[PDB]
Amino acid sequence: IVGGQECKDGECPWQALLINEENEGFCGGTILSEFYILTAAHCLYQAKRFKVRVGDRNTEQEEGGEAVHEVEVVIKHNRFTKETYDFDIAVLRLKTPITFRMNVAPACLPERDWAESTLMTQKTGIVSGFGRTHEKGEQSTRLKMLEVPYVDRNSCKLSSSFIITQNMFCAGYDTKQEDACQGDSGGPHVTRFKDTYFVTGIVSWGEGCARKGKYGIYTKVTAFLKWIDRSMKT
Amino acid sequence: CSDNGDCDQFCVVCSCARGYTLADNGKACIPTGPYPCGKQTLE
Ligand SMILES: O=C(Nc1ccc(Cl)cn1)[C@H]1CN(CC(F)F)C[C@@H]1C(=O)Nc1ccc(-n2ccccc2=O)cc1F
Ligand SMILES: [Ca+2]
Ligand code: NA
Repeated sequence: IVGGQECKDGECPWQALLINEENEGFCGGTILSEFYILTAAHCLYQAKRFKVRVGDRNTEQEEGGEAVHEVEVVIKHNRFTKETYDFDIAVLRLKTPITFRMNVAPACLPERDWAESTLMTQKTGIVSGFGRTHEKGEQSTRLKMLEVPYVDRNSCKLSSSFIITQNMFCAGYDTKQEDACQGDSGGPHVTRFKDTYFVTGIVSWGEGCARKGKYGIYTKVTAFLKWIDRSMKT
Repeated sequence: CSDNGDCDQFCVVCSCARGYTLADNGKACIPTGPYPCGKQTLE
């Protein structure tokens, strides 16, 4: 996260962190239930073997509530390709169930049609993660969050070197130096409706981070609500 | 439906995400446990 703030205790409880054999974070995830994590399909290419850490806010301090889970099943969208970065979604089934607690709770999955008309039409969402604090810099040891405005699809297509598909959406700022960055990849984008947070995006890609004239690109979760439902039931 | 048909969550006919039940008003959503989805946690 470039800009933004550190998550306070209990503020980003649906954040998950994918850790490699070095015990290093390389991607985020969203807790969907006691057994399921939502992530980006592109994250699966980074480490052959990985685990999931929940409840962490500081990667340098082992604090109460942190727990590690092994992944039992990886469900990657069969249409994902690095050529287009389209269909950038995967669901992970954990071997053991997560115990919900302080800093560990799921984001809500919305109903499709309602989400298209009611959530995707809100002004902003919140992106969070342990990713780079600058395009050229290091990953954050602290969990950060950032409020990002939804960006018009056509303004985003004009700004982009690459095709923006209907399975994507854009969020962020044109020149303000705030955005998600590499390492937040796979992590949550949530939208508040009244007093509840619904998962609306997956951190997917961007041309650098917080670049002037460039936006953050997210997988559009509404496009995959049936897919997610089937994956959580298989 | 939409002032969201006065609903707290989905939609005039309301509904809520898993881990909530629709209140007696038929417009509000009540958590069924201590860690319902989409709520920030408190000590
Ligand atoms: O992760 C990134 N930025 C970022 C910023 C905001 C959000 Cl929300 C998410 N990610 C950037 C920064 N990182 C460098 C440093 F910050 F680490 C390299 C990475 C990249 O070039 N991605 C990247 C760029 C383009 C494509 N892409 C898109 C469409 C078709 C083909 C294609 O390759 C795929 C990518 F992953
Ligand atoms: Ca920690
Ligand atoms: Na920008």
